[PDB]
Order: sequence, then C-alpha cells, then structure tokens
Amino acid sequence: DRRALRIGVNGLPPSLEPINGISNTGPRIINQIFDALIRRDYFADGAKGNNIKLVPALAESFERIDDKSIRFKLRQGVKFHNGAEMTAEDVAFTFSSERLWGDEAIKTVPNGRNFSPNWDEPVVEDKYTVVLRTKTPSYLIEKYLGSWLGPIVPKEYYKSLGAVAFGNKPIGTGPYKFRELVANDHVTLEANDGYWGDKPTASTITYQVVAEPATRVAGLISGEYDIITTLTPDDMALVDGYSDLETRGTLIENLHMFTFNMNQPIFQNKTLRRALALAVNRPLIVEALWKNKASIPNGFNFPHYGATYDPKRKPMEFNLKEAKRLVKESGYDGTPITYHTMGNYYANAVPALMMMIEMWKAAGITVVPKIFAPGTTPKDSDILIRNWSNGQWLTDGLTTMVSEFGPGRGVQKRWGWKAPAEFNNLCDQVAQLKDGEERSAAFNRLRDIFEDEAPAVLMYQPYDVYAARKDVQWSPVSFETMEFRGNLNFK
Repeated sequence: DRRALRIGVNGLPPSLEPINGISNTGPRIINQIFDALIRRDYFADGAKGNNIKLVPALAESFERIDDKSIRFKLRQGVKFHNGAEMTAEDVAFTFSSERLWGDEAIKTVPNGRNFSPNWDEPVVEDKYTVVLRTKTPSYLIEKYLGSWLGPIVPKEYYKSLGAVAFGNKPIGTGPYKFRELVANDHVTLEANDGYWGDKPTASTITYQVVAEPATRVAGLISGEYDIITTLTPDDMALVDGYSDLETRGTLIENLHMFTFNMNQPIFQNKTLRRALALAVNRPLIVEALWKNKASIPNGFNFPHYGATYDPKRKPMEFNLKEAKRLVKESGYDGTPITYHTMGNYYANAVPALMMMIEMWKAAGITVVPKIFAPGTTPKDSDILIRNWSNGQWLTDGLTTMVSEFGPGRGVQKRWGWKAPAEFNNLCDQVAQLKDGEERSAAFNRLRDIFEDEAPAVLMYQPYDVYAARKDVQWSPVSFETMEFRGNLNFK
C-alpha cells in the first residue's frame, strides 16, 4: 500500500553511529533511524524549512532548573527497533563520559567532546527522569540537544557491539529502521510501524550512491530515483524543463571559505591574510557561478543564529587600495602562494579559485592553483592557502566562529592562528552567557576581531539544489539533512 522511496545521493557517511556519521551525507540517513530529546521544527508557523523553533521530541516535557541543568521527563513506553524500552539509562548513556566526552570515549568517537558543551555526568533521578548538565554555565544545552549531537542510542545494544560495529548495524527509536548497508553503494531502511510519532509514509527508503551529477539527473529522468541530492544552480534549467520533474533548492546553513596555514612565515601576520580578503569581489563570483542564488553573509553571521544574528551588521569590505597598502607593508616579494583544492569537492571551487586569482593579481599578489585528486593526502607543511567549509550546526552564533576558531581548537593549535587575548576571553564567555545585549555585543567584537585578523576568509553561504518527481511531495530544509516527518506524501 505504501510506495518505496529511492534517493540518488552523492555518497554515504563513514558510519551510521550518530556522531561518527556527522558529514554532508550522514544526517539525511541518521535523522530517520534516530530521535533526539528535542526536535528542530523547520516548517513551524508556515516557514520555508528554515525555522529554528525547538520542540520536545523523546522528552515528554523539560524544565531548565538552573544556568547549567535541565530536568527531562521522558516519554514512557517508547521502544527502540530491537524491542528495548527507551529509559533514563539510555539518555544518560548517550551524553555520558563513557560513550561521548570522556578521554577514552573520544578515541572511538573523535568529535564527542568537540560537538558537546562542557558536559558534567548525567543524573538518572528515576526510570523516566534525567538531568543533563554542564560543569560550567551554559544556556545552549537545549540547542545542543536539538542538534546532530542529540540522537538517543540504546545503552545495552550499543555497548555489546561497540561504536564501530553499532555504526554498521544501528538501532534507534526513529520512523525508519536499519535493513542493510553495502559500503560506498547503498543504505536501505524500512518503515518502523511501532514508531511513537506519526506513521512512516514510505515502505522503504534507499539512499543509492551515484557519484556523477549527470548520471544522477539521468536516473531521475528514467525512473530509477524519486529524489536526487547535491546539484548546483547550473543544473536547474534541464530538470525544470521536464513536466513531471522539478528542482527544490534552498540556502543551507553551511559556509564556503578559504583559510591559511598560519605557521608559515607568509601567513603568521594578519597583514597579507587581510589583503587577500579585502581583494575578493564576492558578488561577481556569486553572480557568475551561482546564478545569484548563493548568499554573502554580513560577517560570520547567519539568520539561523537567532538572538545572536545581527541584521544591521554591514557587508564584509572589498577595498583594493587597502589590500595594496597591506601587500606592500607586509614585505611580500611576489613569491607564488599555492591554493590547495580537492578539485570540486566543494561546488564551484576551481571556477571560484580562477576568479579569485585575477582579483588577487590586481592587489599585486601571485596565487597559483594546486588541484590534488581525491586520495592524495597533502602534508600540512605543503599548505599555504586551502579551501574549506563549515556546517553552521547550532541554531546559535557559537558555531563555527567560536567552535572552530576558538581556544584549544584546530585553527589555533594545528594551523597556528595567534588570536588576540580578547578573542579567546570573549569565546569562553559567549559559551557561558545567556542571550541578551551583553552576549550579542560580545559576538560583534568577536566578528570585528575575526575580520581584522582574517584566519579565514568567508566566501558565501552555498545554495543546495535537490530534484524530485512532482508526484513526491517533500520540501528541503535549510540544513544538510532530509526531514520526512510531516513532509513526505505520495500523490
């Protein structure tokens, strides 16, 4: 009675364990197998899949009891896919030092401490009540639990298999249960008719890897796929021309940028980093390669940040004479600077780079491409400039300016950014502060420091394009995932 759903995808994650599967390709599958305590309700109040409203999901109700603790009252009688009942022991295990943020845990789940606030050990008060708490103040616990950190795992099944084996045979409470995985080929899920929420509308969901965008578009035309992912604005006209097919695009909460190896003499000072930033003409790149669909953020600042989004912050400056002042004052002698890119792993990376090289040539800077094929692992010492992307994964300003560029993180520790003292003092404060005038003002000093220091240069917020058959009613969300709850109906 229910149709099977076939999705032609760019790739599969390295794991289906919630944290180890975090990637461009994992959440779209993980979001079906699992539930979190809190759910982001993207379509609430008629919003076009970009709402930041958080609602209870596996938690029946919850109350913030102090600046660092939340008492969760869980839904009772909810079952995981293996028949086990979801209790406070499973929720406590999900955010425990043993599984997620302990020294031993991060050797099997490397980003468990990185994608978490400063957690303290959960407290099980009774079978269905757990307090999730942070060691120091945190008014972001709710946002973290409604993010990709949130999926609740079964304690006893997860511990008998271990994180690695659990990632290949996952068990959750979600609307679709795991059926099979064929590495680098496909994942098939089947309807969970015992689901506590609404009945699943597809009998099965298959995520089939089709690496080439054109082969993926061909599969949708022929009837091999119902929905296809990872297209660009340049692919829209061909798909929209067909009467029974259409494109469904959205601005995603991701940031395309380029960053520097600041250990290197040429990039230890901010002077040349700023010159490269002040010489990039972002509207011309967005106009020529993204059909004007990509958005240029007005700083390290996006609407989904909520209380910490500043709509009055002015655009990032494009001043060629100021760049030329910095290139000359830096003592730059015309030595070629390489720009590493793994081809077009990020959409339009090579075309955007070729446009930026000519802009950089006007500021008296010589930059050369260094296109390395997938498989070639370049050494850190060989990197001057490299392209990068960052998923803006909390519905808050903390991610990624504080979470990636802050103290003790890769940009400063691995890539040698010597951030000013104020930046690392304000980073630790905004993690502990409550929303208001003080926190919002502190996010502007962090943004001002970021632009003047230029440890990275933000390019734009990419426009993600999906294509689907018109007889499949499903709307994209503004994040790198797929939501089918209240959003998947077959005509």
